[PDB]
Amino acid sequence: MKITVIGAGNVGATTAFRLAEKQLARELVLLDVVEGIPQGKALDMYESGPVGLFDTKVTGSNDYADTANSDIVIITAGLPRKPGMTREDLLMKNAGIVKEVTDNIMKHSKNPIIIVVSNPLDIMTHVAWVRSGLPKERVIGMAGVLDAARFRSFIAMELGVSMQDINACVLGGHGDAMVPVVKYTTVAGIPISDLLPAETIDKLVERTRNGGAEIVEHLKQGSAFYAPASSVVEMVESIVLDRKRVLPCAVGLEGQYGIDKTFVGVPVKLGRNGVEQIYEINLDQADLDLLQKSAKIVDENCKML
Amino acid sequence: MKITVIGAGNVGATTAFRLAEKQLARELVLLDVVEGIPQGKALDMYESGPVGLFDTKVTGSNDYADTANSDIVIITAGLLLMKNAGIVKEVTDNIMKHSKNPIIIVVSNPLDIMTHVAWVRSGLPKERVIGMAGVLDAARFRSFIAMELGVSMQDINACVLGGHGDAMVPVVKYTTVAGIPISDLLPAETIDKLVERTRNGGAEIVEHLKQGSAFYAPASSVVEMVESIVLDRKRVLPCAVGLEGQYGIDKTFVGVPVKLGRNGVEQIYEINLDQADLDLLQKSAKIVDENCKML
Amino acid sequence: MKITVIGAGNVGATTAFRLAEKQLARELVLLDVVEGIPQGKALDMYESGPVGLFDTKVTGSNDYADTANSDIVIITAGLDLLMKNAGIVKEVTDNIMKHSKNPIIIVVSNPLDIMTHVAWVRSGLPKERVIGMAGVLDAARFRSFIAMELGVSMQDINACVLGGHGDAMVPVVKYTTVAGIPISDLLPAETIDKLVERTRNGGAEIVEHLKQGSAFYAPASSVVEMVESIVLDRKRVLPCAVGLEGQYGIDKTFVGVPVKLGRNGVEQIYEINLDQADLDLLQKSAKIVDENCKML
Amino acid sequence: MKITVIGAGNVGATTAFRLAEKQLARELVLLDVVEGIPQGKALDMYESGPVGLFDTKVTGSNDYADTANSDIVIITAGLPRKPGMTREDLLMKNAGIVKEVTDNIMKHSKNPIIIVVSNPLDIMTHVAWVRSGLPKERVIGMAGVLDAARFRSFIAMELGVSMQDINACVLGGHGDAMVPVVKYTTVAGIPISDLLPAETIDKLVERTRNGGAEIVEHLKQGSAFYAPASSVVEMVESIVLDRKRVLPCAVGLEGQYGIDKTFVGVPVKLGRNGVEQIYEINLDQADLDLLQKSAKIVDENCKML
Ligand SMILES: NC(=O)c1ccc[n+]([C@@H]2O[C@H](COP(=O)([O-])OP(=O)(O)OC[C@H]3O[C@@H](n4cnc5c(N)ncnc54)[C@H](O)[C@@H]3O)[C@@H](O)[C@H]2O)c1
Ligand SMILES: NC(=O)c1ccc[n+]([C@@H]2O[C@H](COP(=O)([O-])OP(=O)(O)OC[C@H]3O[C@@H](n4cnc5c(N)ncnc54)[C@H](O)[C@@H]3O)[C@@H](O)[C@H]2O)c1
Ligand SMILES: NC(=O)c1ccc[n+]([C@@H]2O[C@H](COP(=O)([O-])OP(=O)(O)OC[C@H]3O[C@@H](n4cnc5c(N)ncnc54)[C@H](O)[C@@H]3O)[C@@H](O)[C@H]2O)c1
Ligand SMILES: NC(=O)c1ccc[n+]([C@@H]2O[C@H](COP(=O)([O-])OP(=O)(O)OC[C@H]3O[C@@H](n4cnc5c(N)ncnc54)[C@H](O)[C@@H]3O)[C@@H](O)[C@H]2O)c1
Repeated sequence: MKITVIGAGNVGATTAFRLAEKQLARELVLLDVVEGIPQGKALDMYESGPVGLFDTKVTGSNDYADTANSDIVIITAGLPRKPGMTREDLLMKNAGIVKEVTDNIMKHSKNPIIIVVSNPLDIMTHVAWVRSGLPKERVIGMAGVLDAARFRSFIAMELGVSMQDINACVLGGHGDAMVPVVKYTTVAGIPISDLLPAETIDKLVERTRNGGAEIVEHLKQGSAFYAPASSVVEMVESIVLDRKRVLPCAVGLEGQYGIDKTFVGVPVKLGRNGVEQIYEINLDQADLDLLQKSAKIVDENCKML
Repeated sequence: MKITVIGAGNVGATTAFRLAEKQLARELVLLDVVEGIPQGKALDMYESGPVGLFDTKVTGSNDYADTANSDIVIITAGLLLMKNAGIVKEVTDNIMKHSKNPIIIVVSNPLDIMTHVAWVRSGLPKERVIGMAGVLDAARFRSFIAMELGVSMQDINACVLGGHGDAMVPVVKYTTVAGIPISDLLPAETIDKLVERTRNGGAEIVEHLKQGSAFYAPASSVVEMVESIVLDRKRVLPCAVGLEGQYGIDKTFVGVPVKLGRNGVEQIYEINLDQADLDLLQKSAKIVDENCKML
Repeated sequence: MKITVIGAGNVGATTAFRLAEKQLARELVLLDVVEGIPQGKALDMYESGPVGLFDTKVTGSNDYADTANSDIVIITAGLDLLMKNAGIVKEVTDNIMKHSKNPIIIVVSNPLDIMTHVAWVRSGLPKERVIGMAGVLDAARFRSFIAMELGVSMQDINACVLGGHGDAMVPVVKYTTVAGIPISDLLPAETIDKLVERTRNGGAEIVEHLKQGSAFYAPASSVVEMVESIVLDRKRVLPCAVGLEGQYGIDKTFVGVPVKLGRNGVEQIYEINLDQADLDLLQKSAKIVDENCKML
Repeated sequence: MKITVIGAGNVGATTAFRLAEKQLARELVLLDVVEGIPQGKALDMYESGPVGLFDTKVTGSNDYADTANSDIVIITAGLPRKPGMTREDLLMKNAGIVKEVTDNIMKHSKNPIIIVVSNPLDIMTHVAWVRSGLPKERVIGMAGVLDAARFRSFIAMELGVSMQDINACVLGGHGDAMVPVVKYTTVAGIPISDLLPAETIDKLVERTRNGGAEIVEHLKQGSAFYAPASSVVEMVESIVLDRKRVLPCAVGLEGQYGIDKTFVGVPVKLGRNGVEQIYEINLDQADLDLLQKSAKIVDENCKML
């Protein structure tokens, strides 16, 4: 198992390190455009192996040749969104980044599984997909796991119960595009609406909606990376160990939810072959409406490309 | 078990995060002098819990009141001797105002010297104030040998005494692969380079990073020490501790093998060093000693 | 942290070994009434330490003095079945209390609900510190069968199971899900019924295969999950056997319900909204558990 | 990765369970001749996955068809030295068991790595090897790791130091055939001769020599299985994760230590290809003599087979 992580920033490096430690791959390549950084971090990670008890070969590079024949490729290239940036501005920029990166990895890696993390997630996962030339089942984006994670931690603070016993159902994208399904959000199998007032739930849902902005507001510069990295790894783990986890990821639909082709966040079974099954849950009218509406917006922006 | 990490920078946050998922403490508090950074990083970590499967209560803060009654305090605060000494001095006086008997692990460079500063400020028995350094050097020495011989790092033991760089004293006779001395597996010339690369290991990362320093190995090294103490494992690890004669060195803090348990330093090991290594070790001790004097 | 495991049999030893590796205690004492068995198994476990990378001090013994001041004590001692095991749990508990003043006691010995009650009254401890393992295991089985049916990770399946073992077991279907999705949404009524039934007879299914003895790997893992919540103060919400004081219309009786496990033991008892059939099933059982206890 | 464990007894089952939890294989098969036991134990293991957090498909069987195409096969079949068995008697019985099993697995698996645990180890590993018809590099036995593990635990009790910082060099076989190399037995790199008196060291070496008997002495019936299981898994892990661990194992030599084709316990580097390197350590005259001497014993026993 060989894994390549494109982008040696906060999210890419944190992800590479976690992957190295869990020994999910014998070879891990950390690539970036800037010379130095990937070489440095990768070496720093490897040098921790004596203590972490892992022999994962972690190397840094600036040459896509080193990524040759990767079984899985994680794209975290780009840059968050400096304060004051425009939606369309970031879209064009990152669309370029993701396209360049994707064309490059396909030049040295055929049939890999691509996991996209770059923002705007839904569109970028689409972009990566179209450039990859692979079946949609091999290109997936990380977003829902992270939103579900924040949602769960907030519910945990509210009730004082372990986060391991909380399920948060989150479909769609981020911000107004996020579609949290309170109906399938449980605590030990019990729906949260059975336990908490609608008013409290609304607050938890909104904090989840702007969860990233909350981190940003504290860090002053940059953005969240521990939860995002952990989330990326959970997906990578299901694929490497063929666990068949059911996680909300950005995948290309083909009819489900009255949506076609567009990349939308939905519960899917992840295995060694990528998206092995897409679940179409019984959303309420409003949620299903928001989901179709947001997917339509994505469809538009994808034409702008 | 309540652990407090001072300094929410690269090593401190990386450490707190590893600490959080290993569930070595029920309460973990990240403190920094800058507002927002610790609160933000701590939240990011906590939000990782649903996925990392841990419930550790990680909180960020700028108020030492939140560090009250800490069992272990890790000081990673710092930007050199003069500036970090003031920082370590300020941090130590603050933690002691809210924690009466913690075990303090210092990582702020210059290590041996800073460890000494924290020790004197804390007013604690030297068995409860140690510095991290040797574990990291040993880890680097180990990864290089692993690259050289193509074997698992888990089966390599690297003995490293002294401080960093020139003051570092790797003991070749006690450096092995599956119990076999390296001088039995490699040309004395290759052993010299591996040794030198270990001496300049920290600078090798810096050069690559261009900004800041290494933190993944340093963080992992710190946690191994924390774990031995928390789980009372009695690991034998080289750390910076106050000597009382061993190696012909007294008072000064120096990197030597020690048995780490729930009570901190429960034993200092004095290994038979040859003339060359003992000379170096002592030489460095006096250097560390002059600096502490001028402080 | 000092944990004592009573009964060095299949469940007790498997539990001790798991505990030793996870390093949830500095001291782990395996005690049995049979000479040599615990000493041997504990030594074998300790010798695994260089490989499992743990330094947990696991020791075997036939002397309760070695269990002194234990924070947590796990009772797996047991070989009519009601009377014999009741005698054993009685003897074990009284012995435990002569050397430990305030431990958290986790009972595993069958018949669970009842043995948990026995241990509780003999211990003289607050009921929040005496619990029995049962629901976690039934739920684990219920979850493993669903995974076989749907081909999904067991980590994303939540099975709600209240009550005791066998016909006393009350699996709540509406609170059993896959990624938050009710199984009734994913499986036919018939398939769900068979899975529920296989869960009811889960224990006998293993026994039938082993001829002698019963399951121990899932039972041990289940116990450890409970111990971990307490040791690490995780506040997990797990179905365990505990003494009720009105919840579900049941009083005094020990029965399996969801509880919040923390460093202080049972920190909260959850009373979920059961449908009429399940609520009556739960109450029926509890009354049976209550009769047996009265006769003891 | 598919792994088969022949024998559902204490060491076989304990090994299967550990393998399942570590997720070292997506498929684990437990086979035995007795109907029931393997099915029951295997089901019990799988039913713990919801709690152990693994999805390893663990199945029990009495049909070698199920072991089809196993990447690794672990032989733990047998039932050695009763309270008065003959070294000869045990040798013949287990020799037939190991061959019957090896022939069976080769009919359903063509290029699997075989790891033997059945006693007498060195001899049974030789048997399995000849039958398998595979290169000697893919047939190894477990013995040195266990003796080394015991040796370390004893040194730990003696000095009050973590077992993780103790290295124990043990070559050869068990009992009289065991060749502990005090010279390469360390604590944080320090030779134990630098730390303990020759008198204490000898006591430690002899306890290691009769370590299995000490367990038997307490259990009254059967024998050790936790340490043995853990040892087998450490080897399996190095192979699966291609860690390149250096562990004392029973492998077919080809010259080193002045020993030819016989299986002897020596430090070897284990990777995905099995025995990737045999280390010939600088033993002292006495130890070197014991090694060749015992090796001869083995040759004599294999001859009359
Ligand atoms: N999926 C989510 O919900 C989620 C969560 C967090 C962050 N993100 C997004 O992930 C990205 C990375 O976040 P970060 O915090 O790690 O950022 P960062 O700025 O720390 O790191 C990005 C890295 O990308 C590299 N890079 C830029 N252009 C490149 C190119 N053409 N090729 C190769 N490498 C290139 C940079 O040099 C940099 O090291 C951002 O776009 C951010 O908005 C998404
Ligand atoms: N012991 C070793 O072998 C070793 C290895 C690596 C780094 N280090 C040292 O550790 C320190 C931290 O390294 P880093 O990479 O994390 O640095 P960094 O620059 O990323 O972070 C340092 C953090 O300290 C904080 N800080 C400064 N003054 C403070 C004060 N008075 N109180 C509380 N917080 C304060 C900053 O605001 C910053 O967030 C440095 O001194 C470095 O040289 C030692
Ligand atoms: N709660 C559950 O869901 C669950 C699951 C599995 C097993 N169990 C029950 O747990 C018990 C143990 O199961 P097992 O498979 O380990 O059995 P086992 O027969 O393997 O072991 C029982 C051990 O108890 C010891 N013992 C007997 N009397 C004792 C006494 N007075 N004091 C101390 N030790 C004594 C024996 O000597 C023996 O080593 C049984 O009663 C069984 O039915 C309950
Ligand atoms: N390598 C070491 O240092 C070491 C350590 C411990 C045990 N061992 C050896 O490992 C073996 C197993 O130990 P155990 O404690 O698990 O014993 P055990 O008696 O509990 O189990 C042996 C299992 O082998 C099965 N079996 C017998 N003949 C078989 C055949 N032809 N095919 C398939 N299965 C068969 C039995 O039915 C039984 O379940 C013994 O030979 C023992 O001496 C070696």
